[PDB]
Amino acid sequence: SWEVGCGAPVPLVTCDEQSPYRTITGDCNNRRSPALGAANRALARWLPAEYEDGLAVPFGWTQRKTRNGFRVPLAREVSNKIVGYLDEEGVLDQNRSLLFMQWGQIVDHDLDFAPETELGSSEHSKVQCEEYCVQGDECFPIMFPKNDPKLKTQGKCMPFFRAGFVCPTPPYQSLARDQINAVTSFLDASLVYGSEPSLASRLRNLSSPLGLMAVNQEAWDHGLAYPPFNNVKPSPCEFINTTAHVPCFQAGDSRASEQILLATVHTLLLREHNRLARELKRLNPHWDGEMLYQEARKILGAFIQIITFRDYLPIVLGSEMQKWIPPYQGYNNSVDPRISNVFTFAFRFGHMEVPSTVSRLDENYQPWGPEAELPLHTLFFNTWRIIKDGGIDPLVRGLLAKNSKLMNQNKMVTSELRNKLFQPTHKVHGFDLAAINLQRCRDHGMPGYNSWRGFCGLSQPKTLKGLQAVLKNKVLAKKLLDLYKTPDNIDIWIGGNAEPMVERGRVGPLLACLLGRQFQQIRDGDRFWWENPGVFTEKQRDSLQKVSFSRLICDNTHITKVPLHAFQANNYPHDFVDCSAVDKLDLSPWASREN
Ligand code: HEM
Ligand SMILES: *[C@@H]1O[C@H](CO)[C@@H](O[C@@H]2O[C@H](CO)[C@@H](O)[C@H](O)[C@H]2NC(C)=O)[C@H](O)[C@H]1NC(C)=O
Ligand SMILES: *[C@@H]1O[C@H](CO)[C@@H](O)[C@H](O)[C@H]1NC(C)=O
Ligand SMILES: *[C@@H]1O[C@H](CO)[C@@H](O)[C@H](O)[C@H]1NC(C)=O
Ligand SMILES: *[C@@H]1O[C@H](CO)[C@@H](O)[C@H](O)[C@H]1NC(C)=O
Ligand SMILES: [Ca+2]
Ligand SMILES: [Zn+2]
Repeated sequence: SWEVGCGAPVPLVTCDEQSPYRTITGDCNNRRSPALGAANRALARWLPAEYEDGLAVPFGWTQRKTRNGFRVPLAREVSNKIVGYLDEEGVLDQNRSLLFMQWGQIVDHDLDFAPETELGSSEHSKVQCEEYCVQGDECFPIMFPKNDPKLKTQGKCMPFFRAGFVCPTPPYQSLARDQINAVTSFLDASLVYGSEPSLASRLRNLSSPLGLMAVNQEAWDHGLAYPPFNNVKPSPCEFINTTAHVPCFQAGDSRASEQILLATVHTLLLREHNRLARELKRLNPHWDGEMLYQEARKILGAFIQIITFRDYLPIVLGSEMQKWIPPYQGYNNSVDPRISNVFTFAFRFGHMEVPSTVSRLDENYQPWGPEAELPLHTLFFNTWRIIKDGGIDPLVRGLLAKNSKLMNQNKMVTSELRNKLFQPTHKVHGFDLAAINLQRCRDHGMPGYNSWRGFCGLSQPKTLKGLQAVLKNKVLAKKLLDLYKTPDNIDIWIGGNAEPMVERGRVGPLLACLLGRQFQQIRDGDRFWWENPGVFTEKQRDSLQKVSFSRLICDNTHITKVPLHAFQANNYPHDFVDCSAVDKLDLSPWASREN
């Protein structure tokens, strides 16, 4: 097709080839092609990219250039008309805890990140795009439709910058533009440890030979650790509160502080690593720091894998689970473990699971203080509410006792995200995640809804009436066809999420196929999959079998009352048990005999 190995990634990689541990970058996982699944490479293309010029320009870039004979509608107009809603009453998922939404964001951050291009440290373009809304090069602003309230209060557009792409960072015109995945495709806790050697080391505590991750020295959570602050400026977490001056955290993944409950979950996983490394020291006093770090890292990675595949994916995929992710059959080196470009949009189904508020709960799981419940938007890049307002525990209780938002054809994305999103370097709580998602679909050259329907062996509606039948919704289908004149033009993010949910699941048939295929691949094609014979010992695997998010909480907070099944909707005190009833991770099988 085109250069089979296009230039400008890191070349200085040598594979140990016998190391019992994953690299940080993901390289060396697949022995026959060591770059597969490695960070900072092109996202995989399950289907050829679709750009208006066939190479790099997104559909919607040139006003006259149609898609299949029709103009593509403004991202912000699709957002207003279809995505938005007013009434938060009744939107909550009766049988999914708030943790269910949160774990999805965690897994997503482990698997993919396509960062915005750089090309201007001294950049004024950064200001030309934001101030003047003039589209050029990497600046691809989201223009407001006429009648948009933001036009009255926010100017002519929301700034938006095109995703980074492989080889040159300046645009290339021989083959199709490929966006970068900056994190490791393997489900491997890279959101905790980093995907770059440079970060992985800064995150570590190399002052003591105990294999610990560095912790905050400024602040403590009633004797429990926080992540270290990221001390680089300008910091958006300091920006959102001038007076508090609390910086964002520094985790293995840069997005850790985007919202308080993500920072919260990252805090729990950091604690788990240090806890694991302490127990591993007790059992093996002869183990050096590097061994301790690696062995703890490897345990945490298995923890993430098991929670994800045993607890999370079955309640996302429902009846489709078995169809796409059959019981494990061992490592298959013929499988491409790379995250596909389309998956990074498919996994965005989580955006419709996010509720409008976040609660802090006390020991009786009752409102913690007068302002117990807060609007989600005041919690973007908010670390001060953690450090200066009771720590992680009240937030973890809310994660357990409150519900995710239920996806709803008439109520897709809360205005907390739709109208009030805060983006770093940008000053207002006035962005639209839904518009961004749609603009990004186009930025990434996504094939349309029907191309993916075909990919998944599903019917391809061509008329209003066909789309009504597929979506089981007359009003939604009319709105979609009014804006997109053919279902062929419907951006995949909105198309996939518009479909009614499969039995015992939380996504439609199209998404279950795109997600199902991807997760099957990341598992089957991972040489370090926790259940691949030889990765762990059989005795170790028996111990790992009993990990639970309930136990993670017990072990790493001062919560003593937890539900057995943390992802379902649980109410206190009935669905909650004392931690003493909860299975523990038995680290005995990690005892390594020297004599
Ligand atoms: C704030 C945001 C969230 C919570 C309050 C949130 C939540 C999720 C969940 C629950 C997801 C999956 C179950 C999920 C997936 C992906 N997101 Fe999202 N998300 C918040 C905010 C953002 C923002 C901002 C972005 C970047 C948008 C852009 O295109 O510029 C974002 C992205 C993604 C994403 C793509 C990641 C990538 O590969 O680059 C998901 C797979 N989220 N989020
Ligand atoms: C910024 O953070 C500060 C510091 O926590 C918040 O100020 C606190 O707010 C209430 C008063 O309404 C008090 O209970 C705290 O003691 C205050 N501290 C101080 C130093 O004033 C403030 O509410 C935050 N501001 C914003 C805009 O989020
Ligand atoms: C490094 O580990 C030592 C020993 O456990 C501890 O005293 C110190 O606080 C740690 N430093 C960081 C930055 O985590
Ligand atoms: C391994 O994966 C390849 C390609 O994805 C597939 O054709 C083959 O069936 C797989 N092997 C097994 C044993 O499933
Ligand atoms: C709640 O969800 C779980 C799976 O998470 C399922 O087993 C159970 O039947 C559900 N309850 C109801 C009432 O649907
Ligand atoms: Ca990863
Ligand atoms: Zn305490």
